[PDB]
Amino acid sequence: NYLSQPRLTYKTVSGVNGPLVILDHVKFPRYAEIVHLTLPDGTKRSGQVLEVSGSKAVVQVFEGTSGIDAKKTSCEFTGDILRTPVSEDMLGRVFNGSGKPIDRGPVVLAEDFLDIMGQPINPQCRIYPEEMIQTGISAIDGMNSIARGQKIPIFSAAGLPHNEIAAQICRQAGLVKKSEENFAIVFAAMGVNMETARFFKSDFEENGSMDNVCLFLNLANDPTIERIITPRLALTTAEFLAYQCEKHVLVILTDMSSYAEALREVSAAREEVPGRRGFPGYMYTDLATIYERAGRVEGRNGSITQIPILTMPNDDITHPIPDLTGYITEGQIYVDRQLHNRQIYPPINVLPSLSRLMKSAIGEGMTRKDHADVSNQLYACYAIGKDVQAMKAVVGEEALTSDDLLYLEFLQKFEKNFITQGPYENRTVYETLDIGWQLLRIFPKEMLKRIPQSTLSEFYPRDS
Amino acid sequence: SLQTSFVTLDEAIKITNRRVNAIEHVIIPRIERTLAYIITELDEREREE
Amino acid sequence: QVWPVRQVRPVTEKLPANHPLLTGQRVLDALFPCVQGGTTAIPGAFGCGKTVISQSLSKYSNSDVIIYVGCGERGNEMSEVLRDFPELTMEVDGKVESIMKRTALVANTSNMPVAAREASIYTGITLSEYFRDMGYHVSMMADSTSRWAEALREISGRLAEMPADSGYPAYLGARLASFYERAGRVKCLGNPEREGSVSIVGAVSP
Repeated sequence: NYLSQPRLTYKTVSGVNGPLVILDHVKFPRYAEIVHLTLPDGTKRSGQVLEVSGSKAVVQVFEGTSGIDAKKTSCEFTGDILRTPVSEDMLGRVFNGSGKPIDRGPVVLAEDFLDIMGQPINPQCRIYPEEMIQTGISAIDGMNSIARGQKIPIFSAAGLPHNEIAAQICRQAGLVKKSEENFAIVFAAMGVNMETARFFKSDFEENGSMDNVCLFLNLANDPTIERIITPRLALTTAEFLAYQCEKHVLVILTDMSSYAEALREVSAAREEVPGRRGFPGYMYTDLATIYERAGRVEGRNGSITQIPILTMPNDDITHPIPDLTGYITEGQIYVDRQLHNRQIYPPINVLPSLSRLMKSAIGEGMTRKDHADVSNQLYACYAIGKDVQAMKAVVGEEALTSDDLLYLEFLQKFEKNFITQGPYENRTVYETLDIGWQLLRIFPKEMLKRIPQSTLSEFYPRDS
Repeated sequence: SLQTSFVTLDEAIKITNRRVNAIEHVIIPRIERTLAYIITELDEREREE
Repeated sequence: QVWPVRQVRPVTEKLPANHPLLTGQRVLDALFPCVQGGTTAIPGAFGCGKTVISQSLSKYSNSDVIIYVGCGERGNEMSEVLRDFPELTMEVDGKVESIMKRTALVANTSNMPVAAREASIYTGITLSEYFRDMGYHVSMMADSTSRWAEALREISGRLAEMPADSGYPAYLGARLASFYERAGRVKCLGNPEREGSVSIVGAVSP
């Protein structure tokens, strides 16, 4: 069972170069092994074996290589790869991007130790997604609805409120409460500035939701290997909570754009040639190894649902990071600069947004029977309303028909009441659908062509 | 009043339909050819590098 | 027996394709027919409704055997195929039978090894050529050849090869040509005189 053998400590440093220390005379070197370095002044650092060849090992040090020398620095080889302790005691805790506690609680007692690389889920064992995850935000739950076992990115840009949206989803998310303690969140944040990291930690304590949440913070000036490890600690925790403790886990991964910046740096440290657009050629297989740690599985009552969050340069959707993410994930939620400039929050644009699994999450016994019809009709009215608003500047408001003036009234009240929501306002799917009907009632019921007569008969009229 | 309107309105339709055609047949294709050249030359710089 | 996936299985003769691959659809079968031994492409995209091709081939074609390849598909899409196919049935001699009595699936999600995602169509065509050689008519479907080409690109990137057209390796068009050249009607090797065919449908995602 146990590893049992005593550790070897070497003073055989051959060279130091960039983030890398090279050692010789190492006994049967193991690839990806964790090692501990002690510096000439007694300072301690750690690193991982990046390559092996004969008696030589090269170690990438997580902290700097400064103050290291060939004579006095010692390196202790631990005999094993990186494994994380894991338990249900991790809900209510804050960790850094190496899994160390930063909440003044004690260190984790393991229920198990797991290899952070994981293993791929067998395609035979993955069952299709089903019921809703309720985020509490009407532009998502009402029109871009999220299924248990889905993976769906938020696409954003620098200076837009995507961290305020992520924090609101984390505070508000759950199951629909139709007619649970089996819901949990793993929140992971990569390359976070200290202002943003203090906001996440403060907002979840202040608004009292930590008992559902495991939080991993990696800051903008933490080691870039801890950024590579951070999604893997988060997903190794979500896999224990979902597929051994039977929870529904929501995973929020924050700036996969920051993750790719570290991946490009570790690739450069291996002396690989830069790939297409400057990212590693293997970046699809790498991102797919994160995003496919998701789903429902046969014979176990838990699931993992992922919401990756990304920042795009130039607001350009065709860059490798959002483009490769689109080939792996199943939808997008789009955060818009124009709604943000118009002082609307959350500035989610429903016309380019899509959830590809929405039909599997919504309807009788999962939300409400009218949800699909209301979602289809609200999209159809908004797409016409934006087209009437454009022609109003060409033809003038006196050339508009009475029906154009109804779409022009709906457009204003949709954005002020459905899309606009407070950062601490939580709407169930039922409240979202009722706000949806208040807007549809602006029209004569003959206009509502996407809604069948049975749904119009049950829901168009007000009642005491 | 109807004939001074009609003869003035016929002129403005022709000028407008000519702009809709020029944007569709002349202006948009020149932009698309430019944009296709840029992508082709950026692939060359990447292969040289 | 054991056979290399990258070697074409030999035949007595390769023959022109003469007989329709009927689907039971009025469009397709009348306006845009395919032959047994033919090659077809379809657009692989979300809203278009691909499943009518896959299910008409599986339930209603004059194929004797069906090979389906997923070649780097999304985990929830691959799960939908593997759920749905066992539930499909057909009527044979006045009795209802499972599609899985005449079907084999190759399945790969986007986090399988890149070597598997690229090998997938060579595994699926080698299985198809084995049943052709028994004198069966086979239809092979590839769920997206674009996901296969991206795996081929990643492998050339690991090998640090010259990036040619849009970053794809120099051999891409030759690999596609040599793959689709395995489709056809044949006179089989060996003594009991027989004919077989393999027909390829490859989805592609522009």
